[PDB]
Amino acid sequence: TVALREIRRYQKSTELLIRKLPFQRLVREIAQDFKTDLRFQSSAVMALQEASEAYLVGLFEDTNLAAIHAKRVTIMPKDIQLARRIRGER
Amino acid sequence: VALREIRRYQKSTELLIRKLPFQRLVREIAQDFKTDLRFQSSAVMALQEASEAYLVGLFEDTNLAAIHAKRVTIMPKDIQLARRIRGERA
Amino acid sequence: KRHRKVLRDNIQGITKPAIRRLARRGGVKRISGLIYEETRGVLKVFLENVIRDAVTYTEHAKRKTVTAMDVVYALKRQGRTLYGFGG
Amino acid sequence: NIQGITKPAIRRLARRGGVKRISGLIYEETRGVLKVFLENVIRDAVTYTEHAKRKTVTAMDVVYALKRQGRTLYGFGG
Amino acid sequence: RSRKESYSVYVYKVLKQVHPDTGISSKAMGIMNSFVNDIFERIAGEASRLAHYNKRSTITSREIQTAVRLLLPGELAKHAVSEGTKAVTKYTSA
Amino acid sequence: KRSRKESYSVYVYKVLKQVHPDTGISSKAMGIMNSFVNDIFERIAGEASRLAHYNKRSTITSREIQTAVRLLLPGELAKHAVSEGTKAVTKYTSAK
Amino acid sequence: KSRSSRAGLQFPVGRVHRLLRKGNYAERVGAGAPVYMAAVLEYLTAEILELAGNAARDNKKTRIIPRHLQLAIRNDEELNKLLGKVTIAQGGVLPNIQAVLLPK
Amino acid sequence: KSRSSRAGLQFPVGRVHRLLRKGNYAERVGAGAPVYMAAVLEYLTAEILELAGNAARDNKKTRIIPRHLQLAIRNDEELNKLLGKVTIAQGGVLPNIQAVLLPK
Amino acid sequence: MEPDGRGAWAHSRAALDRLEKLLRCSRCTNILREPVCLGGCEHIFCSNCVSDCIGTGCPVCYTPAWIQDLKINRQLDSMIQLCSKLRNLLHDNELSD
Amino acid sequence: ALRVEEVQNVINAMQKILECPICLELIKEPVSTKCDHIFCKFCMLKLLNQKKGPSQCPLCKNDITKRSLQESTRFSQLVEELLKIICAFQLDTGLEYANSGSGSGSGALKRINKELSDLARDPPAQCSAGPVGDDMFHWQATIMGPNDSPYQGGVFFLTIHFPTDYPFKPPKVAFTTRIYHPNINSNGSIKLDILRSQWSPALTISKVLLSICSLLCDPNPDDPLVPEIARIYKTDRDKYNRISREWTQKYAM
DNA sequence: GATGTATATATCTGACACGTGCCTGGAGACTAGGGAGTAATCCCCTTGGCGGTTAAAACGCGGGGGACAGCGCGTACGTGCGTTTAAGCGGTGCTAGAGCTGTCTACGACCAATTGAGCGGCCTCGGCACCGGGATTCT
DNA sequence: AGAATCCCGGTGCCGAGGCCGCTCAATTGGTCGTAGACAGCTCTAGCACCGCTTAAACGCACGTACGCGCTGTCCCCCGCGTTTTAACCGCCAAGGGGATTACTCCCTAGTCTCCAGGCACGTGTCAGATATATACATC
Ligand SMILES: [Zn+2]
Ligand SMILES: [Zn+2]
Ligand SMILES: [Zn+2]
Ligand SMILES: [Zn+2]
Repeated sequence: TVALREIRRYQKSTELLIRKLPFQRLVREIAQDFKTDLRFQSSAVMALQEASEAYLVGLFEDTNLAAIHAKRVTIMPKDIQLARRIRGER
Repeated sequence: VALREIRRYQKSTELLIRKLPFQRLVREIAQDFKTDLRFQSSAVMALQEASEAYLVGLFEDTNLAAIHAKRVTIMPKDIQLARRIRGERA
Repeated sequence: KRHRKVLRDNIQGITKPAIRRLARRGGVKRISGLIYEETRGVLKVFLENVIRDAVTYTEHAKRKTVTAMDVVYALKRQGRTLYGFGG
Repeated sequence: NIQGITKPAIRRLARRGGVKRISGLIYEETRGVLKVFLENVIRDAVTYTEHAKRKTVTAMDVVYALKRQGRTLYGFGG
Repeated sequence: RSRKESYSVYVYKVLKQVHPDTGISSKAMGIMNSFVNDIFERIAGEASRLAHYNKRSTITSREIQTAVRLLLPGELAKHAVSEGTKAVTKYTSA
Repeated sequence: KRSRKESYSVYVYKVLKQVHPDTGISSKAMGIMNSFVNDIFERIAGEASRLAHYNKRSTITSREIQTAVRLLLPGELAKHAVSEGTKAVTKYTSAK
Repeated sequence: KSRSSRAGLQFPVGRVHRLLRKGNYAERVGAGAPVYMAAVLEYLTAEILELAGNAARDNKKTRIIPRHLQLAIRNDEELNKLLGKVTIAQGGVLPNIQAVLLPK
Repeated sequence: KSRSSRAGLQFPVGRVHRLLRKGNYAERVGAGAPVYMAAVLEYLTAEILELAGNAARDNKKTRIIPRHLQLAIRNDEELNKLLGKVTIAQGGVLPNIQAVLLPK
Repeated sequence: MEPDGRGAWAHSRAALDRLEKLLRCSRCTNILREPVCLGGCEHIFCSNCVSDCIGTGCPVCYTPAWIQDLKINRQLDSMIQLCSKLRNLLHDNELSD
Repeated sequence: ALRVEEVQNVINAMQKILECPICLELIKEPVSTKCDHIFCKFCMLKLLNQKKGPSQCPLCKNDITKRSLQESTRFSQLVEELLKIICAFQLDTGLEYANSGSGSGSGALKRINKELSDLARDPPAQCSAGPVGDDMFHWQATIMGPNDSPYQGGVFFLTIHFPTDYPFKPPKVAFTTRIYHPNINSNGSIKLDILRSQWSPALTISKVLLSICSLLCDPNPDDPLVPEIARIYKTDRDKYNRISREWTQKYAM
């Protein structure tokens, strides 16, 4: 019963769901492999974080469809791979 | 039997839809925009090639969806899913 | 004007064997009997989108013939690129 | 270092997406998917920055990087 | 100044003539600025491509009609074109 | 009464022979390669044009083309394309 | 009087003219080109704002926020086809739970 | 000499230059621009033809056909990303049967 | 008929002509039996008038419409039949007394 | 009576044509749509603004949107002149131009009074109906069961209470007798598919009365009024039809 | 009955609606030139219809593999609880580089003049398609 | 032993591979303008740091809604043979629209001059966010 309460509560909101600081750390750890001594505008990090969450949320919406298609409720590694492949090749 | 058929149809480069009935379909649709509209014979060929390529790509994705569901036979439901993820009708 | 237009269910020109062959190329082993109806539906919509644009380009050029170039541009507009008919 | 994206963080994203149940194995896969996405966007964003001979990645560089991948953002001045 | 100009002043005017009871938050305005520039580019983009595809050098209202019909889905184009032709008609007569 | 389209078919032949001196290419296959060249051309010219606007420049130079390639080609394909590009320019510029 | 005034438009026809020229979309830009375009841009702006307005009323608010712009886009199928590749900042998602996940 | 000769390229540096200006991509085109571009077009052309040629040899053919151009692409991860959205006329498909469809 | 009635009778007659005035071109000279309307600008067409708007479009106006935007409005079909019926009914009553 | 009925009928027919699903009078604010019939701006916008998802056209099987609608223009002009003709009509024949459409101008009463007046001239397609006598918002009807039903040959009596916003919002449909059916309450309340998310001005007294017998033909156990019956229909289906038939023979009315 | 969601209010902390003065792109009015608009020629190539051959689609039947509906077993999550964890907030202080301004110069648009690398069509073989028979899969 | 995938040798089709002759577009060299490269400075917004706050995340134990595999029964799909349709080849003619030229003159580019519509900035109201007490609608 809780999952349904949470789905409604989160869909009604707009805030970013990933904690901002640890997200920024991830960005920096990736960025260093392209160029050293890079700096980021604080708004740039937000832009990137927002794009990232939007990507994953959309992916989860499609993944969920794949899961119910298979007549299951729980999201499996198999379901994300399928949804990702069909989308990935478009 | 079907597996041999798959190998042969994947290998060949021939158009799988008969040319005449396809051209009729193109005209049947095209006439809804303008009357007495002509086509270059090459234009129809180009369209047919794109058309077959489109459906084959869709079937490849459809097949994967059915496999995911632990089925071999593809259903209309699987086509709809593939289109839903691709975003053709969403 | 003076066009002997023919209004028919020409979608039926795409028969079971044709769809079956396409599905085989896609690697499908078994096909439900309901697929044939669904597939035709999908194809019609796809063609409508491509043709609509190809015609639109033709109208712009003040031409009465849809050329290979117009089909090709229409496909690019739809986000799909075809090689071999254009230049 | 990717562990910065916590299990609850993933769950929250999944909930917004309408997921009722989550397999515990998805978390590792999800992080993998995210890692790839960011690598692709950042690679492009850095490239734009280098082109301009700047050492700062601006919001506009992220936006352009995303436009090229078919994911346009609004609200960042692009 | 060198800071890029926006359409926030025009978005206000449009809203007031449509839904006068409400205002626009600054963030919402930012979204609208991207929207206008996004659509602007798409239409201008197609108008450019058409000029090349049809071996022409000048973009006129005619090329734009085509570009709009290609970009805006469904019935949206029909209304958009109507407004376009009306504006041109009035402009021409003025 | 002159062609206004032209093609790259003559250059495709030359490149083909350098890689496979004993082979040939059909006219249909040639149509594919010709389109390919124009497709890539447009993509590179397209990104280079965008870079000019995004960076407040009115001129496309070898720098923009180089960047455009890094954006358009994936992975190691880009790595080689850039190398071939810089080599050709260096030789050309020094005239050696 | 301005071009926008003559055309009965709110959008800056004069600016559109400048943008089309500077943007190098073509060697030349016709007099009726920016007029027509401004009308289209304004029309689309009006469509999205009208819907955003209604969204504000639904939430008993008198000010448009990013969420309202997205709810407007997402509910209208036509806009979804046009902006299906666009993410609205702080837009969240359109509420939706599938029947298979609900109580029976 | 020619410009392509000085660069040591097979592609027409001179025509590449003309296209960059004719296509109105920018107000001006740098002298080093068409040379760099020509080199890249050549490189990519060579990569596809080389692989297509290899496909022809495997099938005991001498002349390249559209299917070989496509197979070379489908068998190349770098090219699948580059030309993933491209359809090659009469290319057919890359042979593929899933294990789940086979006898046990 | 009375001073107020006779005025009204003449009005109703004139009103019918004004109702019909709505369907006009250089050739749509009267109320049409099978009028074709174009969405987005009206400009109702004669029985052999729509053929020209299909070929080229409206004169001067030239609305860039598709052939699917052209159709006969059923509501006009019914209203038109009634306006003809009323014309005759009004005239007969005026003649009779 | 100098052929005044004929003049009256033709003029009244003009109004009948230019009349929406809600209004039973000449439309004063007409808008055109994709399909061939005119609606009011106010009436259609209110329908489209309901949270029912995409709405279907109340006068045909096609759909409706806010977009694609345009000033009826020609029809707006017809309305103005037709009103001027009515002015003359009162002097030409001196007759009414409405079937007792003299109720409250808010429409709360005029609409229900006018529909009942028309009902008397043109009763429900497959049944009889009229007023109860308590108010103009309380109607009765007698309906016989269609052949395709366990209720075949049975006859039920209705007591329907209409709201002031009818037919924009659904009426309180009720039977005076309890019927063995998933959608029928022991207190008589009826839950039809058409009375909730599918309710619209499309539905007239004839259609509503027909819908009730249609539901008897094919019950809907999803969110029932009487779960104790709905469970049987949903699971067994045939068991329900047999019991309903036996019940009908004694309690149909 | 026992929790949790919308209701109406007080409070108040930033963000929005408006107004003031500056100046930078807009509009006004004129010349020059070249883009595309019209008329008129004539050459493909599109449409339509003719028959005949015969490959592909359509019908009906056998019967067997796959779909899927129900059963029962096992455990991989979901729910709550309690204990730390570092994410978020505010404030401080340093300094690297983003952006503004001004100067000068490689180098790019443009023109006119020379000429040859590729275009378009014709002559000459040589790589594939396909017939007809054989052996190797391969079920 | 049966039926479908290749190979081997042979003729012949028609595709492409090389060369003739011509001329647009490539190349060269010179003039002048300015857009970009560079140097040089201000002070904006970002980096790293500290300490306190408390919502978020970690880890654990209970037990049960779901996932997984197995059995059994239904039907509707695939393979086969036979009949019928109309897909396709090759041929014929008419004739409608495409691409082409050659002249016209109307529209847009570029030029300066001068002005008020939008920009940055600051002031003062007030709209939404938080938290409390109010009663119902769910679970
Ligand atoms: Zn007419
Ligand atoms: Zn018109
Ligand atoms: Zn009404
Ligand atoms: Zn309708």
